[PDB]
Amino acid sequence: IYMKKSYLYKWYFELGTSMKKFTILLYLLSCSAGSVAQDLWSLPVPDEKNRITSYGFVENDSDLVHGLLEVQGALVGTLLFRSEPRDPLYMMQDGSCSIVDQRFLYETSQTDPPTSIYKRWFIKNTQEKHFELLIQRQRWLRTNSSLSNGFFRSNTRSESYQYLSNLFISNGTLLDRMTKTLLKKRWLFSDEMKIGFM
Amino acid sequence: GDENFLSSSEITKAQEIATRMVLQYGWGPDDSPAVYYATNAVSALSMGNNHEYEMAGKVEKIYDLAYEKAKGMLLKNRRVLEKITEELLEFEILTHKDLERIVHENGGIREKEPFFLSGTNYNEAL
Amino acid sequence: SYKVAVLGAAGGIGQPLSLLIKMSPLVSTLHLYDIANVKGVAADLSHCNTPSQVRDFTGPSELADCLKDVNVVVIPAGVPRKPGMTRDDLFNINANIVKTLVEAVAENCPNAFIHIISNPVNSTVPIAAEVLKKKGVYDPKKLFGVTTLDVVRANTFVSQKKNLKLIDVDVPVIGGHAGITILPLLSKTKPSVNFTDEEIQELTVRIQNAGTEVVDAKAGAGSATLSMAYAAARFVESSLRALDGDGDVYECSFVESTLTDLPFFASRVKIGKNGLEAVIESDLQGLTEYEQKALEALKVELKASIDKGVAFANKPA
Amino acid sequence: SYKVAVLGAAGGIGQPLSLLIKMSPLVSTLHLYDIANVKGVAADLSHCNTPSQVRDFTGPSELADCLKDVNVVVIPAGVPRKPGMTRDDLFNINANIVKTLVEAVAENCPNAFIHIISNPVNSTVPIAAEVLKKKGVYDPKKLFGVTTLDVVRANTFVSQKKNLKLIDVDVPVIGGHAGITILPLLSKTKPSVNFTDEEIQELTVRIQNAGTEVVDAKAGAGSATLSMAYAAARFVESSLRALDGDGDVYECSFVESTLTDLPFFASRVKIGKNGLEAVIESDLQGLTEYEQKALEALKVELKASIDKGVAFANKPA
Amino acid sequence: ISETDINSIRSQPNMRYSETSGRVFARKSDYVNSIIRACAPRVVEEEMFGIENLCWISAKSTLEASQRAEFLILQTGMTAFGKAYYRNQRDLVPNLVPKLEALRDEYMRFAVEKCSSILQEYQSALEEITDVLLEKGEIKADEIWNIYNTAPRIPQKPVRPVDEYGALIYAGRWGIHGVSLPGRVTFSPGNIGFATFGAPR
Amino acid sequence: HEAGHIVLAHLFPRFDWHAFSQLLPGGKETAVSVFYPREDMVDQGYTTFGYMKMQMVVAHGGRCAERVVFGDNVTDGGKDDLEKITKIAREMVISPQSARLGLTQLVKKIGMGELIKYRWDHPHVMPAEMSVEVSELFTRELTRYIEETEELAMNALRANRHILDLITRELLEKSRITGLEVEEKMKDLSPLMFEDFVKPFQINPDDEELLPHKDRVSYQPVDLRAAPLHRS
Amino acid sequence: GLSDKHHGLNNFWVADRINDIDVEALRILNMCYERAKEILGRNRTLMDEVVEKLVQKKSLTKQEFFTLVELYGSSKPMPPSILELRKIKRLELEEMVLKLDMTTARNSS
Repeated sequence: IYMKKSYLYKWYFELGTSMKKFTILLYLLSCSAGSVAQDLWSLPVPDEKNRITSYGFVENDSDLVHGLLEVQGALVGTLLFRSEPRDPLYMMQDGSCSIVDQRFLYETSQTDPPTSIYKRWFIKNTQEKHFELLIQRQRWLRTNSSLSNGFFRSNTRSESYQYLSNLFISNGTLLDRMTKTLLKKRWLFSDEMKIGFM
Repeated sequence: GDENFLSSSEITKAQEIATRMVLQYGWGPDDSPAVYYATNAVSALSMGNNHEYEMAGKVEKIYDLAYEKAKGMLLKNRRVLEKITEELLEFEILTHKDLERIVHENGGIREKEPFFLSGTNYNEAL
Repeated sequence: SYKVAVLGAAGGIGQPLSLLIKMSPLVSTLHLYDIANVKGVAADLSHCNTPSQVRDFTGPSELADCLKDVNVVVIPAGVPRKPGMTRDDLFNINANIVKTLVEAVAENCPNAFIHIISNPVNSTVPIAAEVLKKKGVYDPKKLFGVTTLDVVRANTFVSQKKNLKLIDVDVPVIGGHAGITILPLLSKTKPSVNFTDEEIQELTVRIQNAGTEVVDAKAGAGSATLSMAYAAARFVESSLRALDGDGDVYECSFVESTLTDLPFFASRVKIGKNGLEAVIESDLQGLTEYEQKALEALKVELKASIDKGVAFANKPA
Repeated sequence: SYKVAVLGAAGGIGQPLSLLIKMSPLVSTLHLYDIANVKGVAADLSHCNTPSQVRDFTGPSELADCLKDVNVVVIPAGVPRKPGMTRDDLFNINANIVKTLVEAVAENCPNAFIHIISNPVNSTVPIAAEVLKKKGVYDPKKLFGVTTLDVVRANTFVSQKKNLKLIDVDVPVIGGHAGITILPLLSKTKPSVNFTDEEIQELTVRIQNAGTEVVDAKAGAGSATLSMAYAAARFVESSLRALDGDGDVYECSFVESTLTDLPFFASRVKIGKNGLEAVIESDLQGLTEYEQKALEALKVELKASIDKGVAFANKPA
Repeated sequence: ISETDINSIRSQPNMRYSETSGRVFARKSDYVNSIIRACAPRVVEEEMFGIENLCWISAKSTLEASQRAEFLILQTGMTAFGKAYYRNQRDLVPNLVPKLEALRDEYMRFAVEKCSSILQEYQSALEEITDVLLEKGEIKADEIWNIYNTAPRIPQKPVRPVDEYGALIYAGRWGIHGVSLPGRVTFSPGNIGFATFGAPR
Repeated sequence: HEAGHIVLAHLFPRFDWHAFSQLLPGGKETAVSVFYPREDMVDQGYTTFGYMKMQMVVAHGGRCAERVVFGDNVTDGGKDDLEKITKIAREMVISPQSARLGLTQLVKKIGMGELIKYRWDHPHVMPAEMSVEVSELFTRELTRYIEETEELAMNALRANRHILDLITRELLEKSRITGLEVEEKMKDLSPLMFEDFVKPFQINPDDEELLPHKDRVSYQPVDLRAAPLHRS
Repeated sequence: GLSDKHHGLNNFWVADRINDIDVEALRILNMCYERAKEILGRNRTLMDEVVEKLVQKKSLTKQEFFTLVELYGSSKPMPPSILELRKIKRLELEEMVLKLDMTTARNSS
């Protein structure tokens, strides 16, 4: 019950070389059950008044879930009923990125007037900021318009949350006695954990 | 339920090979001599905005043709593959001679020349 | 997660409207109400594997049970025209039915989106407004007249004439919903297409007489059934979309507006969470001379119809 | 870019099914037909702002003009129940109507997906098959019996009972389309849920008698209309998707199958471009003892119904 | 206004005003008037001299008016764009971009039309002030006010008032189909048929 | 304006301590109020939804009272507050605990004080790649929260107007007050009290009882896309 | 800002207007190229004489070049400058305002 004073994503990925595709599902299930427990055991119908926005491990859990979902959706190319929509420009980007990686690893109106008409009237580098701004705006519009892979992960996490809620409903007494044990005894190790699993 | 992360590196290599032989060497699905990339290049050509989808479609087409060809030539020797798995599991050391024996006795149907990924455009030398 | 109660869902228009509301992904509860033969429609609807629930109520005594916690009240009730009956008796019957229904709504649920479909809507919306006023609970921001049928007909006729994409064509229609009180703003049609004079005249008369065309094509079989059900479903779904906080729900409706001297008018409005949010006045700015004289000709008859409506709505008992 | 011709589009079923077919995104031409009162339905549908075109024909003489170049032919024609009518007269009238319509389809256009809707479909699909056989143009791959209302009712009842996600619920139904012929394969309901014996029996009898429940709920006002139109539109859209080359069109239908000794049976099938493509036999593998005994109970009466159908279909003129 | 001279070349006019501290309050009409007054040098040269005689420093005037319109739309919350406050760089969702474009176009159209209508009405005072400035090279507020009060006035047609929702009617996620909703019944994804009019399923 | 700010600041059960408010500080044509957050909120290390709703209602307060008193021709004196609320509203939508936008990938990390820290303004946080449909839901959440708290502030300020006029007179005469003067001026006037938004959800430690749940997760999947169009 | 498409406005947000900005440059380029072609075809004789003198002498001064331009040039109508436009607009404005003066006076008197 006492606060503490961060990079668990990289250790799991570097320790996993030929891991299973089913353990990703278990990692996602284990990284998203605290939110299920908090939403369950908090009493309903305030206007979301007792939520605990922007603290330590919720952001880390969300980041880990997003990373696991990205890893699972980028490695699809039975276990899963369906697959990702697979935007028809992904293979060009992967091929070009692999080619570039292998290549890397294989090593104001001109105030002076013109005396001749051959010379220009405005300097070539006068309007470069406007061109860059237009290019950046066009690139932003193009990139932020083709995310067809934002609704599959939402429903995947939705089914994960529904299963976690349905499982935690049956074992509500377990979490009850467990959080009471954490309430009285200020620390909770694995021995007390397994004893309270009764 | 038993999926593989071991073959991902071959999948990425196949995707790299497809985009190379569509863009660089001009060995497209329609045999177009257009070249958009070079060995010393740091980027590609302009390629527009509505023309990248055509290139992606060609790359997906040749990738699907390669996958279909591999699937067709590997589903004909399923018993051969099962026997190789069992013998590798029981012996842990394999030569070329026992594999030749396996592809001989188990009715291993080998392929034949010419080897094309799409026979709709194949020609012959003079 | 919104509730729609249809009063008169066992008539001609009611059953297809109830069926189309059942297919809507916004409705979660559908309350059919009619004085008779309303259980068959509920039994028909309950077999469909749609998540929305359908309940039926029979008789005025269950009407108090019909309108509890109802978010959208839809009133298509009214007997269609019978041979040998003039405007007076059918007007009295429809106005009495809608008066009883609006009294029931005011007693039970004053804070529901009221969609009036009973004809004529030019002399019915004032009656509902007067009845709601007598209870001291009238809200002009939550009382609509469904005149989407003229917009749909105008879009269809423009697409058939100039051969555009029927998906993109939209024609604003102002005025009323009866006779020459319908003014299609054909000069503001998006996408922009320029018409000729005789084309404008032909499209205007076709839009204004589509009602008589469709009631004389049936050879005395009644009025149109599927088209106003289509328009009412569109308007109900648009209102439900606006109720969810969507900030781009613009619809053409006949409401209490201050654009002209008339108390009630049909124009394009923006609907919000709390009902009517904005009334678009630029529909009356930039009109051509033909639309201007059509508006000044239709204003007198619209005023006469509204006057007849408020005159009936305050008759002694 | 496909054409659907509805034969009998001015009855109880004809109008909601035509309304649903008109505003589906697959049809582009809709050729309604009925012997009378079809002009009003066409006038009603022509005002909607949907790009699909509606044309209507009156009388059998225009029947030769109705079926030209039609990709999907739907036959929902048939008089509903009248008081004092036995099964003999109603069966004779409906079977004569469907016989004339199938004769017209065979003469004009036999390469269309034929959807038989008229009741009973157990004794009507054999009649259509025999009539198509007499002209030497019968195609068993392009003749279906729309019995998906049983699947819809089974999904509805299973979702209402088990509180399951309705977007995922589907129940296989085999046998026929009249009474005890309906065998809901409740043990193969997806996603996986386990039922009790009393729940299984209650769900089975409810699915088998839902037709009688919805007929007697109307108090003699007719049979199911909105849910039957729902099922008909679902099957029409599925068949139109099969015509477009979609490779996962699995639908439950009553077709000429070889799964049992019966010539015709209702099972899950996979429809392709040229009609029927596959018949799923695994619906008959793995059944429990209750479903097995229900199947052997319904087999004899289904054989009797098919024999009655082919016996009428070969009566001398 | 205090004084006016035509002796120096500058991107902005050589005008001078009497500063009075105390600007606690400024209503939306002040923003509208600022947008109108921002685009003055372009309209006068397009009227008297035409479009083929615009200078480089007289054509960079509607840009400032568009920037002030953007400031009014985004960072005042008094328009129909909403009641939020947006800093321009990155918290602008792609949904709000067409709304911002349509609102800015409507505001700039209103400003240009009002400028044309105002400058066409007071052309006599305009040319009298021009002649006085050409002869003297320096004019003061009193003479400007006397010329404004004594010059004749030309009747002009009324301008179309600016409305925000009438520019936001056709600025949405779907675009133009959704102001005209056809509606459709779908059975393909899943198991349930839906009849939709613009609303997602 | 500052009377409305003070009135809505002192209309809540648990707000920051009002040290002093001063009209026209050092000749500048503005005013300043000083609020000190309570020690428990500083010692917590996290913020609740009720607290940011609290502060954003208070921020709406000055402009809402100015609009109530001086009419609908509202000026630009409260612009900063109209900024703050927006950021505050964003902090209720960006959070993964949101009921409507919780299970959706919002703004992402590129790879790397104050009581309320804004996750949107971090140097390593970039806006995510979003469709045209879910960003409108983001804007809808923003507008919904802003209008909810604006309506709350308006109802509060139109509830007690006599106290507002009294406090306006106090700043008009003295040009400076403290929290104690307002508190003794809040005592014998009986205002309409608000409910507590920052009440904590706590568990009885030794009371042996099964506390209930509703029966679900309140999160909803974000899935909004239109049906395919006609003529296909 | 010298373009007159909407009114200057070299900045936009949506993709359609940004794409349409570059099309106006092509249209102006094509219009200028056609104007240059017409002007050049108008002066083919001056073309030939000055090109012969250029290959013969390799250098030409102002006097002889302008002499050949006078001998072989076509009509070059100079557009009016700012002063002539100001004077015609001033006289037009004075005449219409005095037209308003009588149309008020004799209608009132």
